[PDB]
Amino acid sequence: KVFGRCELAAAMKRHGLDNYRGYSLGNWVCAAKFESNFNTQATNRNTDGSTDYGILQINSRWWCNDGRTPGSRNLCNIPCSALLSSDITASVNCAKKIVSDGNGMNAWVAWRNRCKGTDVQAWIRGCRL
Amino acid sequence: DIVLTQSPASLSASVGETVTITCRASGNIHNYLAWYQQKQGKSPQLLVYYTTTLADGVPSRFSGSGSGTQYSLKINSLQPEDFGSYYCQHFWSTPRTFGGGTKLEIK
Amino acid sequence: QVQLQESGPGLVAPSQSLSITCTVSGFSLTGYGVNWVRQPPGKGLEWLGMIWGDGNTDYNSALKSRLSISKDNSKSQVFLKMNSLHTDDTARYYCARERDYRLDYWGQGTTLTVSS
Repeated sequence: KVFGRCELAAAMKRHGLDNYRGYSLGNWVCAAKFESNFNTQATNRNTDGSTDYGILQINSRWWCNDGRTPGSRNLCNIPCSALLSSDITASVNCAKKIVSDGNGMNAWVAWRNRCKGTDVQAWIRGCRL
Repeated sequence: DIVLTQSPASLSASVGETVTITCRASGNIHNYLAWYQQKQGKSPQLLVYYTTTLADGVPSRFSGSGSGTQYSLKINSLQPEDFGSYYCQHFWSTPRTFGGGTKLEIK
Repeated sequence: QVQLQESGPGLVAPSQSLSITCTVSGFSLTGYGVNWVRQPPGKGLEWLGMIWGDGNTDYNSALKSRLSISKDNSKSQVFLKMNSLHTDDTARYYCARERDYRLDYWGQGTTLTVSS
């Protein structure tokens, strides 16, 4: 599934991401745009046996287990293919584990380099919510 | 431009009273509203952002509420250091604007 | 330790353009916006404008034609330039850091008086 920005925003707000640890909703939609380009089936192989999965590109060495990455910690305690769903619940619940405090969105390199410091609210203005 | 109407202009209160300050927006600001305290001769200091969230270090006797277009700051059992001016500010697109201010003074 | 400090001329005649500097420390200007706010003597706060981490600027509707904000990321400085000065521009001017739609750190302000 490739989401539209408003539809992803509404689904993210329903799963408790609006102002989660002080982060406004637009941050989360801007991160998904630059990480997966809003695709739930997005995958990225890295220069190490890790692969990043789904809408928020969650890493197979640390957060989900794919049974293929050397060293899997699996801290979200989830199989990586569960994150490739058109429903984003699993992906949001793991993201909430990753963001333990008000500086946790630095876990996504694209958010830090491309969203942080810009008008991320522009991604949700005019969406019904 | 969304304008904010803040009231009252002044409140006289004793220590230990609870008081409420309101800001009404001329258009929906979608919860992007913040409150600041300004002590005599000091910089404004952030108290509350996104309508309800206390800034780090603000005591829990401050609480914010509101939705759409009317918003409130309530101060329960106010203390000697709470006297000063209070301002609301919205952050829905640009330009941003401020409420006119409420002076909280000793009774 | 996040610090913002304003420096300005103090007194100006209408024939000058105002330039005020905000020197920051403890954070990068690429990751945060800086807003400029003023407060006339015994009056409330007035928003003037901002510059985002990415360099885009947005201004107060009424004052946009007289204002210009820019920054030098390596010097860690933000500049407010104002021209066509009027005596109602007499105020304390403040820069404040914006972090995700709240102004969490404020400078002390600089006082400016506009003369004849």
